[PDB]
Amino acid sequence: QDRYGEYFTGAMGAESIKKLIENFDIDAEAESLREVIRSGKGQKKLRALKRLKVVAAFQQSGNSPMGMVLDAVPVIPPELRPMVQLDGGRFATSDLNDLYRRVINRNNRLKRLIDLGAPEIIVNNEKRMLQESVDALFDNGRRGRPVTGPGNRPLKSLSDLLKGKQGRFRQNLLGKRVDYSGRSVIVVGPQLKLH
Amino acid sequence: VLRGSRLGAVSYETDRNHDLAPRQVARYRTDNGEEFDVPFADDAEIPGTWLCRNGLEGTLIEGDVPEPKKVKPPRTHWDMLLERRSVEELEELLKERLDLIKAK
Amino acid sequence: DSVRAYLKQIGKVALLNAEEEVELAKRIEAGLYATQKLAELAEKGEKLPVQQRRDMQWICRDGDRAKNHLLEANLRLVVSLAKRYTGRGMAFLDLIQEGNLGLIRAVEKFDYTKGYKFSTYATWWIRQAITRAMADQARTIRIPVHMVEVINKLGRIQRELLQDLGREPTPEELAKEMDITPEKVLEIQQYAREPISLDQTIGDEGDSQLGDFIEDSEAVVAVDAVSFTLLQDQLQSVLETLSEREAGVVRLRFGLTDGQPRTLDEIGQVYGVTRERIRQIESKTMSKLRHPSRSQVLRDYLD
Amino acid sequence: APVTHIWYFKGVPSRLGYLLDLAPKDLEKIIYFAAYVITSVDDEMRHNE
Amino acid sequence: VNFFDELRIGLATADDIRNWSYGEVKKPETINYRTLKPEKDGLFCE
DNA sequence: GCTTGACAAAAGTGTTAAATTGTGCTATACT
DNA sequence: CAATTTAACACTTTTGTCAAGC
Repeated sequence: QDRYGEYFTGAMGAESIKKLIENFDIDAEAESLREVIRSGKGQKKLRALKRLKVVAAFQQSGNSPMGMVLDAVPVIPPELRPMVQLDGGRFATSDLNDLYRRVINRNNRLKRLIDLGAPEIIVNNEKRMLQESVDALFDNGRRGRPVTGPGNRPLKSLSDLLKGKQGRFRQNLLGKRVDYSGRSVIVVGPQLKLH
Repeated sequence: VLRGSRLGAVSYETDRNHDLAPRQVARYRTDNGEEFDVPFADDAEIPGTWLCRNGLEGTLIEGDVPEPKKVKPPRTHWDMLLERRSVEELEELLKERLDLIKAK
Repeated sequence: DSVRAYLKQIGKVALLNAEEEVELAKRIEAGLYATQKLAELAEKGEKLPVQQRRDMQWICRDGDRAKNHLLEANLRLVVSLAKRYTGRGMAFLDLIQEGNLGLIRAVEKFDYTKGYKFSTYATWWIRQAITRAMADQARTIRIPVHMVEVINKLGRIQRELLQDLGREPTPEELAKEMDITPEKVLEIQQYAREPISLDQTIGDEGDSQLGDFIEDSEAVVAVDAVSFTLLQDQLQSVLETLSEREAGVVRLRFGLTDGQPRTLDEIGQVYGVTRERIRQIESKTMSKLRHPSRSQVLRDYLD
Repeated sequence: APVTHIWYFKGVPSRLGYLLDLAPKDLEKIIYFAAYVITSVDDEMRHNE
Repeated sequence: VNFFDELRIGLATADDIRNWSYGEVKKPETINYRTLKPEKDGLFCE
């Protein structure tokens, strides 16, 4: 950088990825992979074919690939992650409104830390923390050992509400409890007609 | 087995648009150029600045200059250095440091 | 744990000796003065010579770089303090990161004329920064700092008194040491209780979580929801049994027509009669309705 | 600061890497601030001198 | 309603996320300890 | 069927005494 | 410690009320 900084640009972190994909041309990669497949006698054919599926998937439908980097994240409505006071005044709260809290904290500190111009050794660690917090918010455990918070149990992420046995894609198809219904033991009625 | 409640309560009233509260809409513009609308009651007293959806404290379009909303200035690193060093001492510090770089 | 990357990265800068700290602080101060000189002198022109301009800009850059280096070499101090306060509710690496923000303040205020080491001063700032951070961010339901301090004082006193007595004290025993009423400490204990996790499993198996079986007190009860409407009709039928002359006063008095109750005077805005006469009309209608001929029609809706 | 959506980093396959052509365990160092990467080289500008 | 013809799922850009929202969460607090009210700019802001 | 005089209880209006909340700073040395 | 919010209180204005009698 000191010797030659005017003729090259480098970066690190997700900002580098965003800058890399900003001016990335989708058509060139698709054509290169297609040509490699056409020259199939090379063993690279398999890897090129594997890549071409995703590359064409992004090449089609018009939608840009920059959606993989987030400049903003949504917040689920409160009542889907409610805070409820049980009988006796004890409060119960979902895990989500804690995960979001972390993302709100580390973000704000970053927005503070940048303002005073702290050294890169601190700002980059803050950025790493922010990205890790977001990753834990979306899919806790995809990084490695998941966050636990209180007790020694993992906190449920957003994905965990759609992934496991409990969720709106597994538990929803198992039916619902209904009103205007009852249950009772049976005895034999021999005098009854079939209907 | 155990029961609880949300932070609020429900209301059973029924009426619909047949009752109209007189309202008018104010217009705001933010720093980045986005524009927004806010319906207020005809009691008005509309504020000069409003926190819009995007999070920028936008300003009203009707007035040429909004409420000044003046605030005290921030405290910075020099301003706190000046609370412990006199300008006379800083002059001597500058002279002392200029002596070394001048040596070469 | 993946905090090891930070420990490695901060490990590439060596510690300062006693004589380097003063040099760095003095360089920072000189660079700040140089920057302020270049900023101020522009307000009235006063061109400086090119050599002096370049030398002063170099002084500015050297001061900034010395400040950065002083922060870099002292980042190692913050972790040794953060490791003490870990486990109280906030993350270890968050503790380190926000103690660093007290470290910058310590560098800002530290001076060499006092003849003391940088650590001696920076430790106080780091510790208070970590304390404030934990106080603000350690709980899902935020507790202001003074409340956190009084809660900590209660916990400290209760621990010793339990160690002595061998059992959990009654509120008055803690009050005798807090110099506040027993109900006050009982309220502080209520403020101290943390919320439980709504997603915790219930039933000794992974069948369901606690939230799946909370009965909502403020539910939309069907029988009431319809019942009210019936009353809102039945009452009308009774009011419609009167003459419009009588009915309007009641409909305006209690706000049935538009939902806003009206004072005796305001009803005269359309009726014209004085407030006392409106009261008399209200009394007449009020006595007519309460007569059994119309009471029985809707009496049992009160429950 | 921008943050990558984890679904496409740790996709198995990593759709992000397959798109922008970097292998897994390399984007991992890129994403989490463990290795620098050059985003632009001015070939014409450097060739000029 | 109920005239649905198809349901499609696709990538969401920052613009769509910013369009869905009614405002951003600027502070981490949720509810006040004393009055048990949602806080001014917290995760439970009204 | 209703106005007017006159009165007391209830409730707005503002001051301010008290309670609560936010914030900077503690200089042996400690990495 | 300063700043902010809550409440405790005195006064003013309004709301509700009784009787004369028109």
